[PDB]
Amino acid sequence: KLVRLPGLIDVHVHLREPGGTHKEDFASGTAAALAGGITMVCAMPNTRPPIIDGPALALAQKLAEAGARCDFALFLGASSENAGTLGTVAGSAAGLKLYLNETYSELRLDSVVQWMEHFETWPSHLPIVAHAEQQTVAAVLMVAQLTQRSVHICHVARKEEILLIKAAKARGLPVTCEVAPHHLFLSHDDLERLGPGKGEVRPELGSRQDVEALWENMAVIDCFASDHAPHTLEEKCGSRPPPGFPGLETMLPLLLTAVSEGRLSLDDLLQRLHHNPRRIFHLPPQEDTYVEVDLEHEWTIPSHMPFSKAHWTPFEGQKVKGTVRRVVLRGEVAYIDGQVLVPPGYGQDVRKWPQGAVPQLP
Amino acid sequence: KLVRLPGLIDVHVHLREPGGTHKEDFASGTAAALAGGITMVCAMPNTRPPIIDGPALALAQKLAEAGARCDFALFLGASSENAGTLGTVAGSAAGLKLYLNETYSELRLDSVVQWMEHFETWPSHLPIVAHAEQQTVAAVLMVAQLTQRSVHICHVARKEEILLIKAAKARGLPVTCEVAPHHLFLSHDDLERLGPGKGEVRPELGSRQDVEALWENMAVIDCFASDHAPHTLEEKCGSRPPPGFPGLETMLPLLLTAVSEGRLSLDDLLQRLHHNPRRIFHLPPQEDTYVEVDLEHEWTIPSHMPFSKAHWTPFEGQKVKGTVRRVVLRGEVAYIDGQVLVPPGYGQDVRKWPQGAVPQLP
Ligand SMILES: NC(=O)N[C@@H](CC(=O)O)C(=O)O
Ligand SMILES: NC(=O)N[C@@H](CC(=O)O)C(=O)O
Ligand SMILES: [Zn+2]
Ligand SMILES: [Zn+2]
Ligand SMILES: [Zn+2]
Ligand SMILES: [Zn+2]
Ligand SMILES: [Zn+2]
Ligand SMILES: [Zn+2]
Ligand SMILES: [Zn+2]
Ligand SMILES: [Zn+2]
Repeated sequence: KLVRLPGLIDVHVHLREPGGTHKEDFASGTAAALAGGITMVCAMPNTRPPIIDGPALALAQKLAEAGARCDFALFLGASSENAGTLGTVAGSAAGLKLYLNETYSELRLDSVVQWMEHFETWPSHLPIVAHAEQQTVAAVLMVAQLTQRSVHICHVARKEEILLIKAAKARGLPVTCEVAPHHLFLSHDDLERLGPGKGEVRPELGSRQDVEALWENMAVIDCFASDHAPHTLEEKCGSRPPPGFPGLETMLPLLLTAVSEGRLSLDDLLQRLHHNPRRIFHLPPQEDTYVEVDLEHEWTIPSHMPFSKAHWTPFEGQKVKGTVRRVVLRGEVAYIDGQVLVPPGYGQDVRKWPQGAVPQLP
Repeated sequence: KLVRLPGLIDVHVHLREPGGTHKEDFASGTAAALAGGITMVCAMPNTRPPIIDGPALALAQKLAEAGARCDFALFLGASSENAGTLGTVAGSAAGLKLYLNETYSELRLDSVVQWMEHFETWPSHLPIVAHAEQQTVAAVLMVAQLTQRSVHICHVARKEEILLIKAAKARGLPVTCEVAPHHLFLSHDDLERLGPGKGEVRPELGSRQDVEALWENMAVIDCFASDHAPHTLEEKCGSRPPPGFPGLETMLPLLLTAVSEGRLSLDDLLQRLHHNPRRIFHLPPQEDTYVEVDLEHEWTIPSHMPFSKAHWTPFEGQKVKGTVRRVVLRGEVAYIDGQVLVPPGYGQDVRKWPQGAVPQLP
């Protein structure tokens, strides 16, 4: 007896195209998404070239339209030079991404004044998401208040961060956040097994107390999002390991295991992988789209999942209960039992759908 | 220049059919909904007979399918005799409604133990909404905690209530709530003009301090819902006035006025009339459905709106800015400039759509 879920949405993926296609491309990363029960992804802008201007966005849109197998929206990235220049294309993007700490990106902003300039110039009705760790969460929240608008905090990983966000919500501030599966299901206790290269990720893996604080504060978490950040094993095991984990294929099985164990409900999961992504990012419904999962099947995560070109996973060896059996996307069978059955280019840019534009005052 | 909105959802309407059809019926109340920019309604069970058992629900479903002009879901009502009997039909309903205070209903429960029995027997994945005023909000929240599930509080009207809910959310408790327009736009200051009959409503109109507390605590309000509660002028002005106001045709114009004045944003409005209703009640998307509004048109609310059979309104004389120009429902023009253009029976029970069933574990 399968369970039918709506089309799930991952608001934080790195699909590496253009410029890092040995790590992943639109076709492989969206195959991974479909196999993970994800029918819509929002792709981050830290590509090569980065998606920081209109020509780069135009290129990325065409590469995604030609390669994506599921539907998508593309983020724009904030840079030290593009505030005030994105107004014509802003509404065609998922939102604006700010990189406020060291990570796999060349887009770090060097002054809080640059953050303010982005918050002041980006259209006020459109999403802003921030990579903001530890005190940076408080700092970007201050900038959001000074500019009288909302912000969404990416990949929250620490007790410190979730409690700060909790305090902000208690004061009625317009802040939302997401948590990635590695920060719910891995911790410092796993660094022995992973090693220092594979274990590299931003935010870094937390303590057991960090993990327990995220679970205890599930009510504060608006979304789950994978932060699918594929890099090859050679890169992760080499001299200058880039941070990041692949995660599209493992996110839903990990979370279904937690549902089966009573750690959160099916509804809690669907709020965080469907309804809240829709409402925060104004992402449209997908007609005739659903995911069928088998909640009884027990399996062990292998050394690599079938689709991501990362060809490794930090969850290797974990026992899960729950698997994706079938995905239907817009009336077509997109995935069955290990086979993706829609070609590259089946996926569409949801921001071009009439129902996918963000509503605004004239 | 019109603004396109998605199909708005009102999770709290009284359509009076069966048994009170001089006040409203499915055809007239859903005409009123469409003229108010509402494309989906959830109808309350305090009809005659009340929707408290499977035969009554079956009758109401057929009357709604034959009369509704917009889409709908029907609540079941909790009674002193039906706990443990609704399991076969529960998933076909919008949710379960509990009447916990005196109001226009014969369904009051006489003991908190009866509330517990409903929370224990109603399927745990399906919505429960409560009419719960003042301390009753705290009482039903306790019952929800004892039974380890969520609750949604109808028509919050008082500083006391919104602050209690705020405190509960700060403790991470699974509670949501809605506020009706009369509790945002009318107060004791209006009882002089309304008189004691017309002014009768449950919860009663609040003080200016109550109104100001609801606005100040907008972040705590998950949904707006009209509590459209039509009664004729003869009834409202007679010896034993029933409580309630009609409100479908005035809700969106009142709230658009507030948006135009900067009291809340367009997004704040759409979270509360679209996204949060969807996610709390698991209501499906409506394909090819949207509402076009004109935000510049200033008008004065007349002594009665065109469609509701209530034929009166407590908002008479208020100046508003914002009007519904066109509604498209599932690919058909449903309303233009004062004319409803879909017939009775165009509307459908969304709980029968594949995408409208509430997901559950097997
Ligand atoms: N999280 C990571 O460790 N890496 C991400 C970048 C990011 O989300 O910051 C990547 O693009 O590789
Ligand atoms: N609110 C009211 O004053 N009346 C409502 C009942 C209700 O919502 O309690 C009605 O059905 O007339
Ligand atoms: Zn990041
Ligand atoms: Zn993110
Ligand atoms: Zn990332
Ligand atoms: Zn939206
Ligand atoms: Zn009520
Ligand atoms: Zn209600
Ligand atoms: Zn009511
Ligand atoms: Zn749902």
